[PDB]
Amino acid sequence: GFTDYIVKDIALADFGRKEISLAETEMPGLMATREEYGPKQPLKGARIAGSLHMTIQTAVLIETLAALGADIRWVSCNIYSTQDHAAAAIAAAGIPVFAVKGETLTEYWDYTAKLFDWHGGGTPNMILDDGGDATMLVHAGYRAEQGDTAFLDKPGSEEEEIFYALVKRLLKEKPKGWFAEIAKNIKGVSEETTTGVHRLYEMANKGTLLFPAINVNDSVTKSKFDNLYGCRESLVDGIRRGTDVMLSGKVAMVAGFGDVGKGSAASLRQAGCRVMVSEVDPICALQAAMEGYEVVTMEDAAPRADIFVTATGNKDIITIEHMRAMKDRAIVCNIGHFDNEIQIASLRNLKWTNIKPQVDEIEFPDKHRIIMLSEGRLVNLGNAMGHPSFVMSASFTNQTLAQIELFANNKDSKYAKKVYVLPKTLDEKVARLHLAKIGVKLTELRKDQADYIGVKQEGPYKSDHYRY
Amino acid sequence: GFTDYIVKDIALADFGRKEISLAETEMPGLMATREEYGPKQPLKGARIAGSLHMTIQTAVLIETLAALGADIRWVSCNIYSTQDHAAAAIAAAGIPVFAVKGETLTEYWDYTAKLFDWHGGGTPNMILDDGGDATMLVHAGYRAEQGDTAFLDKPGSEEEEIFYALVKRLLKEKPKGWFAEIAKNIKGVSEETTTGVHRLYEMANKGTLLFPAINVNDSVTKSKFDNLYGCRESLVDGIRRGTDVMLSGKVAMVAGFGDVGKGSAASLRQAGCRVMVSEVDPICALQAAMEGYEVVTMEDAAPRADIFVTATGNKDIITIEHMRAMKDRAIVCNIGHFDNEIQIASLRNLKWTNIKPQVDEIEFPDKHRIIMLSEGRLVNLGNAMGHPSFVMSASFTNQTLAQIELFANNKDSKYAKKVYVLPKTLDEKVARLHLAKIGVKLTELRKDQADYIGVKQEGPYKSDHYRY
Amino acid sequence: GFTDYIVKDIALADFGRKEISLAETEMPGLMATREEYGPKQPLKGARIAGSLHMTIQTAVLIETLAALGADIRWVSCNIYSTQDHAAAAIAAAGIPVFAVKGETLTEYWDYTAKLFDWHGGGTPNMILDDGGDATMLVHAGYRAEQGDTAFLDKPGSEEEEIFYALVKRLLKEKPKGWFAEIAKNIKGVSEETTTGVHRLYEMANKGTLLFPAINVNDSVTKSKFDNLYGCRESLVDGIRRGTDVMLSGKVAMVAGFGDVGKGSAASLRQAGCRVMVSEVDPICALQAAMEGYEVVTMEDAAPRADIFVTATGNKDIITIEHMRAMKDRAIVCNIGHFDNEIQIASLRNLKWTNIKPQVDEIEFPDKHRIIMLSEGRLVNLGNAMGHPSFVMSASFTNQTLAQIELFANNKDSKYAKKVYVLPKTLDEKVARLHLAKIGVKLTELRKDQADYIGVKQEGPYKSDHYRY
Amino acid sequence: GFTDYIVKDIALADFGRKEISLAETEMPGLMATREEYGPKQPLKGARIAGSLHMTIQTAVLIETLAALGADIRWVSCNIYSTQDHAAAAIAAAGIPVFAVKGETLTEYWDYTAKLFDWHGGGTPNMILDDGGDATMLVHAGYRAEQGDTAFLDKPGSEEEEIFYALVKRLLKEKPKGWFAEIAKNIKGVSEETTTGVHRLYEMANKGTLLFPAINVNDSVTKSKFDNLYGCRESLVDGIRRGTDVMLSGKVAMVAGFGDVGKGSAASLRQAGCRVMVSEVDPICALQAAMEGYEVVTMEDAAPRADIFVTATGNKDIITIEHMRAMKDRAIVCNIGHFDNEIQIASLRNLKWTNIKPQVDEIEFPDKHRIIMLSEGRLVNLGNAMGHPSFVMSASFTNQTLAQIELFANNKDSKYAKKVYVLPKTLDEKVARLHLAKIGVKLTELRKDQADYIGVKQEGPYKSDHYRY
Ligand SMILES: NC(=O)c1ccc[n+]([C@@H]2O[C@H](COP(=O)([O-])OP(=O)(O)OC[C@H]3O[C@@H](n4cnc5c(N)ncnc54)[C@H](O)[C@@H]3O)[C@@H](O)[C@H]2O)c1
Ligand SMILES: NC(=O)c1ccc[n+]([C@@H]2O[C@H](COP(=O)([O-])OP(=O)(O)OC[C@H]3O[C@@H](n4cnc5c(N)ncnc54)[C@H](O)[C@@H]3O)[C@@H](O)[C@H]2O)c1
Ligand SMILES: NC(=O)c1ccc[n+]([C@@H]2O[C@H](COP(=O)([O-])OP(=O)(O)OC[C@H]3O[C@@H](n4cnc5c(N)ncnc54)[C@H](O)[C@@H]3O)[C@@H](O)[C@H]2O)c1
Ligand SMILES: NC(=O)c1ccc[n+]([C@@H]2O[C@H](COP(=O)([O-])OP(=O)(O)OC[C@H]3O[C@@H](n4cnc5c(N)ncnc54)[C@H](O)[C@@H]3O)[C@@H](O)[C@H]2O)c1
Repeated sequence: GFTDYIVKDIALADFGRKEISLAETEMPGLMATREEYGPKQPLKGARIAGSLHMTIQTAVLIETLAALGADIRWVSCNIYSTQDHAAAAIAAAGIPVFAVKGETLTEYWDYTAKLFDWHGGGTPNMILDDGGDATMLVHAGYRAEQGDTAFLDKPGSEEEEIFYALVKRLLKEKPKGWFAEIAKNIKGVSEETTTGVHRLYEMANKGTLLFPAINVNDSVTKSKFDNLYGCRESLVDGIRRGTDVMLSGKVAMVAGFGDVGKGSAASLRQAGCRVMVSEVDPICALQAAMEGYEVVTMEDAAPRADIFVTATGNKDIITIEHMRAMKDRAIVCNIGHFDNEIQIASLRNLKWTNIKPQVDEIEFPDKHRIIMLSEGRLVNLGNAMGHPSFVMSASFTNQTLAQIELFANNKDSKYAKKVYVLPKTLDEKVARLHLAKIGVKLTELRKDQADYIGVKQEGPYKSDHYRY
Repeated sequence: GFTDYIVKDIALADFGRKEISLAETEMPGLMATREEYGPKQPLKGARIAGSLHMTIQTAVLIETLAALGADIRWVSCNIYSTQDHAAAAIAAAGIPVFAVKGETLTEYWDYTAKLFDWHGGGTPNMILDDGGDATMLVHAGYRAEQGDTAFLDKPGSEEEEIFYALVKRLLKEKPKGWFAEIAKNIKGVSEETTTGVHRLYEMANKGTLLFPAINVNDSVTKSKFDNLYGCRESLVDGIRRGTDVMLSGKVAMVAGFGDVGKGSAASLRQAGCRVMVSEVDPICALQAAMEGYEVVTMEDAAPRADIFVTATGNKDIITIEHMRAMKDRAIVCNIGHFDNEIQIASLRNLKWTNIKPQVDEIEFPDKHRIIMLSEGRLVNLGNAMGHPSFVMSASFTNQTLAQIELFANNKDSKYAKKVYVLPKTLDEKVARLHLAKIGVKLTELRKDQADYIGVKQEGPYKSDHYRY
Repeated sequence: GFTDYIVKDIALADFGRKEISLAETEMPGLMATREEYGPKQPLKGARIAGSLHMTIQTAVLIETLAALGADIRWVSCNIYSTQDHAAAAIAAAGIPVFAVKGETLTEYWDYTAKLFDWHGGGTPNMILDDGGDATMLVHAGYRAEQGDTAFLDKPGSEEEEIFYALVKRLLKEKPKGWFAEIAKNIKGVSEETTTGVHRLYEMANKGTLLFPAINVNDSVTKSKFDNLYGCRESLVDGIRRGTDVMLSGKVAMVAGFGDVGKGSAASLRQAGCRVMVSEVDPICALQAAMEGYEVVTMEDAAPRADIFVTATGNKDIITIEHMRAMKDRAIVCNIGHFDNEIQIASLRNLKWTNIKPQVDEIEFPDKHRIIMLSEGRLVNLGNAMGHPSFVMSASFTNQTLAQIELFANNKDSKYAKKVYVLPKTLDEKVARLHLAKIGVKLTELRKDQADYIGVKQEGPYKSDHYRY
Repeated sequence: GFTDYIVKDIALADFGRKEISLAETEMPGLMATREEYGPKQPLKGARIAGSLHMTIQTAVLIETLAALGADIRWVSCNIYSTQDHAAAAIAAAGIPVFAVKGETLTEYWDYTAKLFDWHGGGTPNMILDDGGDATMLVHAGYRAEQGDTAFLDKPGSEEEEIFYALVKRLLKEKPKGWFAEIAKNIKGVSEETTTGVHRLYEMANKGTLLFPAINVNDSVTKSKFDNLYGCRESLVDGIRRGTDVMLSGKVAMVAGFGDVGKGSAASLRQAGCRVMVSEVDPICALQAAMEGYEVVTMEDAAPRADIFVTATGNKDIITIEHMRAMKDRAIVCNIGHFDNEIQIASLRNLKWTNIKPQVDEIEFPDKHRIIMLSEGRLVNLGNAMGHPSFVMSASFTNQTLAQIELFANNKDSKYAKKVYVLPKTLDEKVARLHLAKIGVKLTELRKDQADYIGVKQEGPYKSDHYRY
């Protein structure tokens, strides 16, 4: 009967379910959230369109939202990040999901569009986003629909051209006013990642943001955990699964020393690499120098590093000029959200030899080769399994609490068409939910100790400005 | 010739000059400040009263201020922290300084008052403060001079009696209106410490703050170096100098995991200890757990750890009950708040045996002993040498740019009678000034890249909410 | 065409060749050995029977032996360690290989026996062994063939029942005297691993060793590189691929702190675990303690560790009683050569649920579960890809040099029926061949300095009993 | 004795005693040895001449030897290594000691000679040596006494000149045959350090060794603990006390990656330095590269490192050409046994400015300076306190046992005029004595497990060639 999904192979559902069961044990924050909020059904009547890597971890999130009352449609936010067994389990549970590892860019955007065609008619009333692509579709569509169609005839990348072609097709095919109808019905968006959050604040600042938004990335229990420790665990996992290279004895270069760069550099250092870093920000650079990382330019690194990782959220970090200078069989990859950190398109006239899924060897006219991972897309999710469940539990608890805020706790319009963050009390609660599983025994302040440092015994323990 | 100083012994000057020269090499931020800002002489006409630990590192700051054009008078902000050779080199350079290691509290206050007797007869026009004592003298005198004198007759302590007696003395020995003359001439204060900033925010809230203030404590470069990196460099140094214990093998317990506890745990783990941590903040606790530290209560640690370090800023962290349970010759020290993390008064009826300065052995009735460092005062200052010069360069370069901001960049009254923090471009500038010496090569954004991430090429590169 | 092989799927050959090409770049020792010895063909006339994990790295070894003139037959030395694409590449090159990932124990032993059926008739004249199974088949058959057959009726396990049945089958199906013919024709064996080497010294001390043997494990460039750094890279790789667990925050227990145990503890510690160790040797225990590992018994660790790894080469390290006490979903695995470190057979009456290949969940009557990796067989090879190519280049250059010594350099009978180690000049040469690839710049002793410390400028640099 | 000693200040005895008491708790090996052998008095009749750094740790060894029945005379084996409180405590206990921190080379050698003038007449009958100076005095005097005197007129250093003048003075002043009488009466020497042991094997090879010798350095519980973990603790201790520089981010260069260099590199990396190494031995170089150190020549390092440490046992490692190329205020030191690793003599025509004890600034004609620690003598002992007590307990338990072997257990002449090492049974015993203090619980093999791996349940657990 149920056919409203696109997955690689529904027979993977049982395997998916086994690994989802294992992840539940490792995701105490999600599981406690189900227990606390299940009886309250705060998401009853929510119609959540999610665009977030369709992994086993995400499957636990999906089922949490469903356990709280939500009706759901889902897609991945990257073409290579889906775990097909996870997608199959979600589909077998009767939830619409459109996600295949190795789907094309065309497919990616057609699937994103399928979020907004709700079963039984109508549209979503919430978005849960990672990177802002779903949110961008609604806003670009609404822009074009109100008459400003000129940006669509003017593409400047392959993905961008596919995107514009999609918006034109929806405008042609859907009823008139369809983007405005969606816009009107979306009660809020919660956004997972640094790149997506930037896109939000750009819209808020231009006055074009169409609905309230919560920035989940800037919870301390997301940015200082997921971005940092998740990358610490999953960067080298992606490199090893892709290449099986010996990391001890190698020189690695990491571009960027923000939250993800700090994690990435650590990942490699802990695996035995001698790590160099680039930075444009002098504070971040000084932080890298204080951890004993050599801070150099990509020009200085290009001829000598064995492994290159972009972690900036910026564009044109590793250029064709750098790659021409690289040693034979240098490994290149990207852990930032989008592939344009590396000039992949500049390599497309060269000879590519596919080694295996998400691993390609690219040969230059002088016969030197480079090893490219996931065609420059997120290496941790492309070549491995992304961040482990325990850390994603912290991120996804924050997401769930964000969806509850926007969907259930905005009766008094406390959330306007602006970008908000979760309050410290909720940030601390998320951490508190993860302590027992890892055997942490938290100290309780006596009343006089609490008074002495100016806090309540139950928190919050730190000012909103505190950097951790 | 020059006689406007009070020091232990002016014959120490040559020795002081030799140590200052060595420090300069390790204070590149200050020395670069002299090079870059010297040509414009932005502190020409500044009359700076400084109250800050009269050490060799502070002398390099003093001479940097003078190299930028400033006329200066100086005192220590603490009776014990003066290095007499540093004071003597400053006096021998023709700069009024009133600082002697081990001066009385009465002398401490009379010397503070001498800041305000400018050569030629005026007052200072800038204050550079650590702890707020100089700023408090001005505010207390002003309050009294304006007719509200009752508070001067109600001292809470011996120290307070001495301060109040000083205020009374200045009201009789200086002209009517002297405190109002000082307040009208002070263009700003820059304050380095939490106790001093707390005092500023209390006055600003009560509408009693007499001039603009910059909170230097809050900058990323100041807080990280003073709290994190300085303790990371100096905690184990103090333990070794005091005890010469082998740290490999040993179990250490660190109470608190904010910036000082982070640095302290790291210092100990680096040195080979198996480190446990206590925390009351679930976020900090989760950070400690994710770094591989066992998070336990002090009751669980007490019978177990070989070394204890308090780093909380709170009181009654290590109690008599804990110390009764400790193993024989456990080492106990404090790196946090100046006093009363450890219940030192509770040990007052036990047998104390002095080993050497700042190291005592305490015997209990059951005959187990503990080794106490610095009588439970700060171990990095009592048993070692405090923060290394490079670390102090970060803080003092912040101070220098704050003095420039208030003295030279307030023509348009951007700084009113309120408490401000240094804007991010100056926090970034502090980092920039240290990069050449530590061997960092920074990357410059191209125009399209700066556009892409929504920053100017020259910074600032992060929002004011970014946590690093 | 050529059909003398058993592999999973010959169509994997192209994939295998691509990864073999990638491995060659990472294996400068083997590639330099080909260049040096290829013209002299020192293995022309060798008939090498290899029993060693049929991985991509081993494929480069096989092709090195062939380049030096050897005729070869190959099998894996573990039922789960074959890399099917490697096996397929070797079969497609026309080399007999009998190796499938996930072969049964019966297949395993029948394949081992196929080594000795040389193409055209007759036997091998060299053995290259890892763990001593091939060598044991020859000695056991010889023992039984000479009249001593009682041992064959007393199996101590399923594997032993199968092995004895094989020897019985061979004594019936092969000509009378076949084992003695094999024994007479084997010029030597080189042995890779600690366990196989122990088996060789057992036979040598008993006077039963039938041919000369080189102990390759005790080259410094093997034991202090491949056992140590190889496990440091590959243990956590196995655990991540099998479980995708978050290691930061977890407690792990490693049984053993010899070379493999040292590497294994480091693997886990570098990945973020709090690591405990067991040991029987007080020197190795004290080393673990000085490196900051908690040293405890398995009974102490059993209820509390999240991950258990056996690294001893001994038996009955993790017993049914331990496993009954483990926390729900503890992970258990083995990186020692044989599976009897864990009592897997004691688990066979419990409920086993397969998760995916080499990952099983086992449920006890009280409903707690454990996650078992590779059914207790080598986790690094079973759940991941074994040690990376670079470190295996050192081990396999030693192997190649040992095969040359026994096959080509024994005309004067310098190698009798005893166990030998390669000399320090060859061990230093193996290290030298790897320096350029990793960017090491070696210092040359001035003649006066060489004289001063009593070495030649070209080495050797250390005494034969130097421990590195 | 009452009179028979030279120390800096006998009034320091009480302080010395307090630190000795504290060290005893940290030295379970020595205290266990006193407890076992004190009642057996195995050293009764021994007259031990000890030449070993007169530190607090040595004071515990001396008092152990005395508790075992020994009569003792002692000197330091380095001019800057004495801890004057330690020396004073020994003098106050009535033991002849001639040791002052900062004694001259003339005094050093005169004090060594005093060893041999036994109180009450006669000579020692045992030597305990660290570096071989006491042993060299006997052998050089013997050589000259037997008629071969020409060498005494051909010194190659100032220290040799002093040494040869001493040998001449003794031949002139002592009775005819004095060196032959000493040589006859010495029953053995135990030697602590790698350089001293090299001196012994050289005498043994040329047949000039006059008495049996035990190489203590090559006990596993010495070489793999003291040389390695001791330096890991004490190298950075010396650099910090000497200089107080911030170590995070500094680049350091370590010459040598043997036991001491491995420890030294670890010391600096653990303190936050980015560490480079040099080596001549390709195996040791490959070890350094695999641990992530950049392996470079001193020529490459000279212009760029901030800190240089020589750890080779060789000479002319840091030449005047290297030092001319160093950056201003680079720090230079030596942790090898003698002051010729650095070309200190070539610096003597330059301007030296003393900073504090064991710290000097040397200015070159182009005005760049370097910071020299301890005039190029052992930095850990000269600028700090040497290795901490607990690891010295391991070395000094080996020494005590070696003294017992040579003095009490040579009735059957199992020890000839050659160099021996202690058996593994004793090496293991030393490790066992330290386990309880550090909290190790050792696992006990069942009989079947001991048989399975070919060891006795009580050990030894490893073959004599095992490298740990
Ligand atoms: N699992 C993942 O792969 C994962 C997880 C979290 C976030 N992300 C993505 O990673 C990217 C980075 O996120 P973040 O949270 O670390 O951002 P961040 O702002 O904390 O850090 C980025 C850093 O890049 C630096 N930078 C910018 N341009 C540079 C250049 N040309 N050269 C060198 N450095 C440069 C910045 O100064 C900044 O410090 C984003 O795209 C984010 O969405 C990925
Ligand atoms: N020794 C020095 O040289 C030096 C330098 C800088 C700061 N400090 C001082 O160190 C102290 C801490 O500074 P900080 O910057 O780390 O502050 P912080 O606020 O960043 O961190 C303190 C931590 O202690 C924790 N805490 C509070 N009470 C606790 C309790 N009963 N048990 C366990 N944990 C508890 C808090 O949750 C907090 O995370 C302050 O007093 C500060 O002034 C000392
Ligand atoms: N997985 C791989 O890739 C790989 C690589 C190399 C070696 N190995 C194998 O690993 C095993 C160990 O090799 P190794 O070279 O480290 O041996 P080793 O002899 O150096 O170390 C083994 C240690 O186990 C300890 N031990 C013995 N019984 C014990 C017990 N009951 N409890 C705790 N500790 C105990 C010993 O004291 C010893 O220190 C062998 O089977 C070897 O063949 C596997
Ligand atoms: N300061 C201390 O407390 C302490 C403690 C133990 C030993 N020592 C002394 O330290 C020295 C070294 O001892 P060890 O046990 O490490 O010896 P080792 O033989 O284990 O190591 C010395 C290393 O120096 C290397 N080497 C030699 N010449 C070199 C050169 N020109 N450049 C670079 N590397 C070179 C060798 O290859 C060797 O690996 C000896 O003098 C020893 O007595 C000092």
